[PDB]
Amino acid sequence: PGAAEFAALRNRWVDQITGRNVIQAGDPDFAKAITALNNKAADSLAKLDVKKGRTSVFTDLSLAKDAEMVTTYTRLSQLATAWATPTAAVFGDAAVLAAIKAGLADANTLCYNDRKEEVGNWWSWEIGVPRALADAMVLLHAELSAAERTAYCAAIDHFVPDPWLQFPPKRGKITSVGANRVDLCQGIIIRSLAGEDPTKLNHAVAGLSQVWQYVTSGDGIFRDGSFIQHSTTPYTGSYGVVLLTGLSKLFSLLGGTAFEVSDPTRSIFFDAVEGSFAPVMINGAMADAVRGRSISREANTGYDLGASAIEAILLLARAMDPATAARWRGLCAGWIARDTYRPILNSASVPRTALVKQLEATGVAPVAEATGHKLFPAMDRTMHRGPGWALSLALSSNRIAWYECGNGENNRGYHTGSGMTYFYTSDLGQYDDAFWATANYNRLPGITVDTTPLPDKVEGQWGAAVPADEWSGATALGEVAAVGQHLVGPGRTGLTARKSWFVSGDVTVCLGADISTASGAKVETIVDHRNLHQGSNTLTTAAGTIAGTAGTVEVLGDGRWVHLEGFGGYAMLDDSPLHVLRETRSGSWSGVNINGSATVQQRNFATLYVNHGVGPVAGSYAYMVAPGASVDLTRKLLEGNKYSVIRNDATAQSVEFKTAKTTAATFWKPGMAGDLGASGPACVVFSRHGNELSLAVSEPTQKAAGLTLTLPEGTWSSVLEGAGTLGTDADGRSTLTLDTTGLSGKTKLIKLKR
Ligand code: NA
Repeated sequence: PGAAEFAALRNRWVDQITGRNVIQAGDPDFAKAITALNNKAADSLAKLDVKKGRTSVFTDLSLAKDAEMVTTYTRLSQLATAWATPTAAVFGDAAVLAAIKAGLADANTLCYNDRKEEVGNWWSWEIGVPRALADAMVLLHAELSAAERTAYCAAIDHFVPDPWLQFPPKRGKITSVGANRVDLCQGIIIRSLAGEDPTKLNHAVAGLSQVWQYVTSGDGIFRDGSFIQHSTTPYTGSYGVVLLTGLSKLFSLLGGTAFEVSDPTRSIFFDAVEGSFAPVMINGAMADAVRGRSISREANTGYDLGASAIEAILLLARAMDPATAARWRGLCAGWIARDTYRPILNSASVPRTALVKQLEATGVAPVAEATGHKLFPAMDRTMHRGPGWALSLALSSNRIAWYECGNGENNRGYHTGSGMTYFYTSDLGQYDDAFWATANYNRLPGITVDTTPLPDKVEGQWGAAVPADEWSGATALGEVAAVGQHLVGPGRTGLTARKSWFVSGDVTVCLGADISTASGAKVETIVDHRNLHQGSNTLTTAAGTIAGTAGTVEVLGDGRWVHLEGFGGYAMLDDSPLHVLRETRSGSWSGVNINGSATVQQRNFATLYVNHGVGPVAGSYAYMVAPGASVDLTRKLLEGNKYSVIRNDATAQSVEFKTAKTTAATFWKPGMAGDLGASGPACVVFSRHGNELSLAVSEPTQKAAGLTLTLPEGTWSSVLEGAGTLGTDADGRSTLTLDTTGLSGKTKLIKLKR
């Protein structure tokens, strides 16, 4: 491929990043996209350093600060984008063009050139600048000289001689992986279009192949659909999105050319659309539990990341077989249609607007989020859905860090892996509406927590430490899931707790046992900590109402249930006191992220908790949550033994769902929970239908070669579906012995016949 092929690729890239070929005349959403483009460009131009012999390009960005160097470059690429977008205010404006060129030239002279050593964050030099500089070169190809291309290409190549690797020489260079590999390859591919370098282009394309190979450890995509970046942090929703976005753009760019991505194993990445991304998308938002430190970002939210994912999936759907294209389109149309809270078109780019308009013109109908369970054992995450709700559980374990903090972001997030229960609902802004600026980071919903104050960045940055726990894991059979977490508290308090969740199609049963700590502080378990926005939502009880006054904690009478207006129901499954607090909290994004705004946000919360006291000995809890339940349904939860606690202690935790005729259990030690037993750690869900026993089982440590169940509901003589060896114990009970070697926490389904 020569000059014409390179020109066509450059033109395609500019088409893609400007939407110049797809603007619909007189369309109001296109006009809005152009207005947003114009306002950003105007803002940057207003900040241009005009001074003779200038030492920065923008008056508010120092080239001596690597993040501000990146922003210098991304403003220049944005201005170049505007300059290249028909009907933009600065479209074809030669004065603006000259300013962009002089900015690229001076930033090169002053800072970013082939003689400069990296200072500060590697990512700035190797990903932030190259992608933006490469885009600017391509956008400005007709306008830059050969000498300018040589200079800029030389600078990029100096920092990124090989996009399969990362870090400056003084550090020792390592293999780039996941999102980082995609981003490095993007920068080199675009730079290779500007410089017409097929050798660099081919190598960078070949570099994409590693990112979608299945892994069983480290970073990447796991066969269960989990995605990890930074070794220990569930990351589908932020780094996984970066991967998704970059591959969408690169695949589209190269498709049909001499440089097309042709590796057939890319099927694994396509499989990840539904296997990895879709289950953690909730009405247009990526679940907070899979977006790591980005929760602390006021302007990189679950909806920002979900919108990027939707853009990427739409772009990839264009190349798919008809059935897959239509399925992906339907998924996106649903995530778009259900999201009235941050509509995707508000502040959308021209490209994003075009893809959304193209989707609408297909007439592909919106696909509903399926009810039921999606388990991700490799990343200690589970998702559960029923009509009107999605529960996301956030665990941690000897595989998965309590949290990621880094670069001044999420330093206070140390309890976010302590068994959080995120109940997403039609309150689309629950976790988005300054939740992370105002919430009590020591009382996050669902957690058990030692009230000892912890310092910012406790346990270290970048997920370097993980809890030395027994196990965290899950299984599910049909409409019921069993999830367990041995919580080890961060900050060496010695907090220990056994937390389990038993999740049906409607209600979540939450059991806790064996709770103690070494710190001498009180331990709490948080039934909920729920953003009311500016509302005064009523907490109804058997007797009347509770916590009507902000700031005065009250203890629930003895009816055992509370209903929160606009949410649903909570009910206690033991006789423990339920403390109920209506509170107003304040905070700024700057308190949770070094880049956050100083603006103070003020939010109302309902805070429901159990207090285990000081020095608990085998403390425990038992309660349920019924999202979307009416006051009348709430009042009835505890009637008729619908949610039958079987056992809740240091050996096992188990509940039977009466209506569903299904029983769920977690096992910590060998023993029995009712008529079900296990020989070691296990998650089990079972249900008898006449003369047939259905079971789901996981071995949640991920390290045991075998597991033996002692079977419920009488004797069982043959295996109908699945694998396993039937036996008989000393007491005459049927046993099922499973080979669990290498199962990585995955579920085995078994059906037995009487
Ligand atoms: Na890590």
